[PDB]
Amino acid sequence: EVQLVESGGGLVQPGGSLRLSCAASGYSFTGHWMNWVRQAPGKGLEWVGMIHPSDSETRYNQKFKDRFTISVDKSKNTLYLQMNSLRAEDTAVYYCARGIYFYGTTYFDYWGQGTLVTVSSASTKGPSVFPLAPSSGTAALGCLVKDYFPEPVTVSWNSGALTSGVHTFPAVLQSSGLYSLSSVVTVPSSSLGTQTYICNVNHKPSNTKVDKKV
Amino acid sequence: DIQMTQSPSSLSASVGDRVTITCRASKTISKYLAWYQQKPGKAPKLLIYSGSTLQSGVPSRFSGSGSGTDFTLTISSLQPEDFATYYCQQHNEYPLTFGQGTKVEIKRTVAAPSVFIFPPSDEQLKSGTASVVCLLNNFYPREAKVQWKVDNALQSGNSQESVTEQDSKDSTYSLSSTLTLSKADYEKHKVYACEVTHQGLSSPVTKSFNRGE
Repeated sequence: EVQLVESGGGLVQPGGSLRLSCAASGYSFTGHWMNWVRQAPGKGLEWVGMIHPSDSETRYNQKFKDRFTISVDKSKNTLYLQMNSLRAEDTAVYYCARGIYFYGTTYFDYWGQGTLVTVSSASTKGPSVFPLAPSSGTAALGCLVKDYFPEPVTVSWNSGALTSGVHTFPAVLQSSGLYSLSSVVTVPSSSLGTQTYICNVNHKPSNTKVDKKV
Repeated sequence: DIQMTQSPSSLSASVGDRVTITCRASKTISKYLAWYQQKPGKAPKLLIYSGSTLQSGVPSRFSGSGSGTDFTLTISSLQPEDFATYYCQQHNEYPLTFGQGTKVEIKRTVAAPSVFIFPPSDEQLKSGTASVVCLLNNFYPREAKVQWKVDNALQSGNSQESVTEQDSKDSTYSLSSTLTLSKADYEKHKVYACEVTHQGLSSPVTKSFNRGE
């Protein structure tokens, strides 16, 4: 059965380059056109281009012709995307997808899981964690997980003892190129005298772990 | 190139509803339009191609119609597994081009946010930056307006927001807004206020603190 698996994604600096791979198994590789399709975070889909594994015939979306090269090694059942001179707008999940090119032009019947490419000039850095203190019958507290790179961080409360009413927000990319996120929880006002609240923050890319009492 | 215009951008519906999603092409694409369903963190799945042909395995509640420039995806009766993002894609010419998507979420009753404001910590102030946070908790619909005020001066350009996806238990959203000031600017002012506008509120709610209180 058709199986598509992308690899090669990750962090890259502006002006950098990357080669993505797509291993296509479980069917006759030389029988169908293969495609790259990219989707920026929050956004919809952009078709990069296509290649026929039999003879490496290509067709590109004009917008990608200068900087993107599609190739294939039919002996390895593998498709490639070489992406050059990268820029912030190239940040996206990149999918390989099998084309049906038969009714008119092409639609996509099988897709890979996608590989994320993130273009950034920031430097690896673990977060600083600051309390969001409950104000002097429901109260809110939280932690501010500020100035880290790359994503992700994880946040738990009271080592997982506290889960109800927790909201951990999507990270925001700041103008510095570092991320920030907040995690909050609503609790009984009565509890603030008696119950301890600690956020447990992990940032694996920097091997940073922080517990903050609120 | 063909530009695909998809509407609505967002729709809140209930299980059992008939859902109608439209795609308009900038010029004719004959009968060749495909539809995909996408769930968060997953790849798109093909539902329909050539306007109306279901991919084998796609449930019969999904249907497609249209030709030329005007097309529709219909879900005859919405099921729980159907809440998701849908995209159209023309396949009449190259380059291949997509609509910008329709996000289908769960309808519930209007709920006003509970609003909370948090001052910067003393520890952060030592770094030379002040972050002021405003929380809008468990509200519906998603649309809401946060205005920061510093000593009653309306702030612009120095805040960022993010929003959770619909809560799995109560179908509400939460939102945090963060106002970022230098320590010097922070210490030049007394009253910090977060003013919230929302459908559930008959007039804007303001939460405030005084620096040092």
